[PDB]
Amino acid sequence: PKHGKRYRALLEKVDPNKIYTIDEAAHLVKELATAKFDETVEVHAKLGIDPRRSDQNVRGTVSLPHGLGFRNDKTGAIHAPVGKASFPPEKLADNIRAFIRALEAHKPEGAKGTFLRSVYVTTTMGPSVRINPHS
Amino acid sequence: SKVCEISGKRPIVANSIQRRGKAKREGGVGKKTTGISKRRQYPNLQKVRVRVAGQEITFRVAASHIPKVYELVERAKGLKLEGLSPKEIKKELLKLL
Amino acid sequence: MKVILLEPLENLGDVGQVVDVKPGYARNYLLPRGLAVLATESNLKALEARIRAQAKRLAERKAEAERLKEILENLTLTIPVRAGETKIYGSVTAKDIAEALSRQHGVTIDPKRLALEKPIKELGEYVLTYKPHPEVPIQLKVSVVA
RNA sequence: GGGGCCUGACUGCGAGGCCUGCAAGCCGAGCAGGGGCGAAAGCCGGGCCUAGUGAACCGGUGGUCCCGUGUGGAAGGGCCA
RNA sequence: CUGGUGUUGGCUCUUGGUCGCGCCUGCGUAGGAUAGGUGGGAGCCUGUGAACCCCCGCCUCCGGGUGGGGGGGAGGCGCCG
RNA sequence: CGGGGGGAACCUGGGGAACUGAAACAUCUCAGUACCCAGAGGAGAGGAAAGAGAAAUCGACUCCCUGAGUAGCGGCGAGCG
RNA sequence: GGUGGGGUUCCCGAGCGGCCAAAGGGAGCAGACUGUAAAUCUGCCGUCAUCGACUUCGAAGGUUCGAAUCCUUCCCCCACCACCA
Ligand SMILES: [Mg+2]
Ligand SMILES: [Mg+2]
Ligand SMILES: [Mg+2]
Ligand SMILES: [Mg+2]
Ligand SMILES: [Mg+2]
Ligand SMILES: [Mg+2]
Ligand SMILES: [Mg+2]
Ligand SMILES: [Mg+2]
Ligand SMILES: [Mg+2]
Ligand SMILES: [Mg+2]
Ligand SMILES: [Mg+2]
Ligand SMILES: [Mg+2]
Ligand SMILES: [Mg+2]
Ligand SMILES: [Mg+2]
Ligand SMILES: [Mg+2]
Ligand SMILES: [Mg+2]
Ligand SMILES: [Mg+2]
Ligand SMILES: [Mg+2]
Ligand SMILES: [Mg+2]
Ligand SMILES: [Mg+2]
Ligand SMILES: [Mg+2]
Ligand SMILES: [Mg+2]
Ligand SMILES: [Mg+2]
Ligand SMILES: [Mg+2]
Ligand SMILES: [Mg+2]
Ligand SMILES: [Mg+2]
Ligand SMILES: [Mg+2]
Ligand SMILES: [Mg+2]
Ligand SMILES: [Mg+2]
Ligand SMILES: [Mg+2]
Ligand SMILES: [Mg+2]
Ligand SMILES: [Mg+2]
Ligand SMILES: [Mg+2]
Repeated sequence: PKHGKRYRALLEKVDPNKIYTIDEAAHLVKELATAKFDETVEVHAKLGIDPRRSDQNVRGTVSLPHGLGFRNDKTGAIHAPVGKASFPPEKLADNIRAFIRALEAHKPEGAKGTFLRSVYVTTTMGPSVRINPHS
Repeated sequence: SKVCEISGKRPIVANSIQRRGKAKREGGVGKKTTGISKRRQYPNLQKVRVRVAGQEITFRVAASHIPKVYELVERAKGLKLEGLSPKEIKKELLKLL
Repeated sequence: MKVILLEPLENLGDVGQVVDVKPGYARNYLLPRGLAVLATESNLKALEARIRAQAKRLAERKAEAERLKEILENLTLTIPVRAGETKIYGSVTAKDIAEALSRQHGVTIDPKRLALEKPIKELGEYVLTYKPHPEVPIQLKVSVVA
């Protein structure tokens, strides 16, 4: 297999067809860490911009509410750390809603079409969880 | 008679308008007519052969109403006779009123 | 275009089903060949009628089937034969067992529904199984001095 | 003809006249606002002057806010350029 | 004359579009490198069968990339350089 | 049992011009006029709101007056209304 | 007025992100071959110039480690469509 049975176990936990709430997500992401040390949790989004242009970029700095304990690439996706997998389910939910509303701020005018096209909450070694960034 | 034996649709008279120029809606000065003339529109009339009693009965119909011809065979009870007719199906068996 | 099927069609559907087909196929093939009929509410009602009169008279079968079955698992049929010992001179056939009901206990069975498969010779405790469709074992003992 | 500053090739108007069939064309002091050059008086609303031009209709575009088909909008007009 | 569509149906083979999901896709000798981008990341992956020879696919800058069954039966990558 | 054909004009329905006007002419006008056809009948048609249209409003249809040459319509022309 | 194309060494012309002096054709210069003209063939060929170094791809900026390539705009040509009171 491309993944160990350690991961294969995690691939039965998610129906990627379902669009989860962050609240559904932040809780179900705790079953998503089989790694023997503490995983890091990531929030990914593909963006409504054409990055090839100078004026369509998204970058800033962020201090996450619950502390550590972002910029777009050239393909228009974006990634930053929201925290650690050790954080409590409610301490993740506020850090997810922290990054989501953080990006919306930075929307360039020339952004054509929806700013968050897809948002997947994942973990460092985890599968993809298709979620609703608006919940 | 280019006419529907079910609906009664018959040819109608329609003008044919030759328009030129750019719509005002599209920021042109607006359209002009370079001609209007009469023409007919026909009903899209088609044959339907249907077997009722022992007999083969043919309707001239608007394609629109072709189903009705088949609902019309669906009430079939009292004719063992002929020809002819029936077409005793027809108007009386249509709405009866 | 929805049509009621009058025979099984090798995909499409099989009898009595409502399958939806191209009106061309319907009007110029199926209908005129009797292989189908229109899904009219009048004819969608006729089907639904005749759907009920099947699964009714099929609970008429099971009516007096598991009815009778429940009377014949609670009965033992004793037939006397001239046995000598453990070999009957005569034999008990299905048609016999039949008369052994119509006489003793006053009940009638097929007999052709018995599943004896060649006549009983000799004796003992017997259990055969009866019919139509899910059904009953009968218990009859062949005994001596007739 | 040369040079230094500047951009009045302003906005709001306009006494009164030239011309004149109409429509148009033309000249214009002077007020207000805000400016430019000059120490100042003052000049400046294009160019020594007389040609370099085209009614109205229909549309484009930028405004502004005026109308907005029961009511809020909108659609679409108007007004100004 | 002609495109669409009605009348107008059965069975097929063949494709193009797009959306989705699964999966591979990529090289300056230069970092030992035969590295698509950016996150997170020193750690996982594994005797639920590894390095590796052996047939086998397809790709190939022909080096390798690289799956398919197994013989195979504990190792192999990474920070560290 | 009924139809058929006729009737001055009037009526409805199916069809439907052109001169002319625009001081040319094509949209537009003449005009749904003339005329042809079918039919009704002493009339014919229409008629009892899937209506008006700004009022918590009117209340079938026809006809007259008025609203009104208004609202509009319009090579925004002639002109229609 | 719109959409689609383009712009490159003297003319043409492809044109690539892992650098391409940037393929090639022709012209031109120098070479061999010579009845004439040519054909064929060799080097020169953005430039300084010594390897190699330095500009350069319509223009200005920008992306990036990297621009003849991607991007915003400007500009001009080609093309096609539409419109005109
Ligand atoms: Mg037409
Ligand atoms: Mg037919
Ligand atoms: Mg229709
Ligand atoms: Mg239809
Ligand atoms: Mg169809
Ligand atoms: Mg005056
Ligand atoms: Mg003043
Ligand atoms: Mg001064
Ligand atoms: Mg003055
Ligand atoms: Mg005019
Ligand atoms: Mg208002
Ligand atoms: Mg309204
Ligand atoms: Mg309104
Ligand atoms: Mg408006
Ligand atoms: Mg990579
Ligand atoms: Mg009569
Ligand atoms: Mg008469
Ligand atoms: Mg008429
Ligand atoms: Mg008629
Ligand atoms: Mg008439
Ligand atoms: Mg005329
Ligand atoms: Mg004329
Ligand atoms: Mg005239
Ligand atoms: Mg005249
Ligand atoms: Mg004339
Ligand atoms: Mg008229
Ligand atoms: Mg008559
Ligand atoms: Mg009357
Ligand atoms: Mg009447
Ligand atoms: Mg009536
Ligand atoms: Mg009129
Ligand atoms: Mg010579
Ligand atoms: Mg010689």
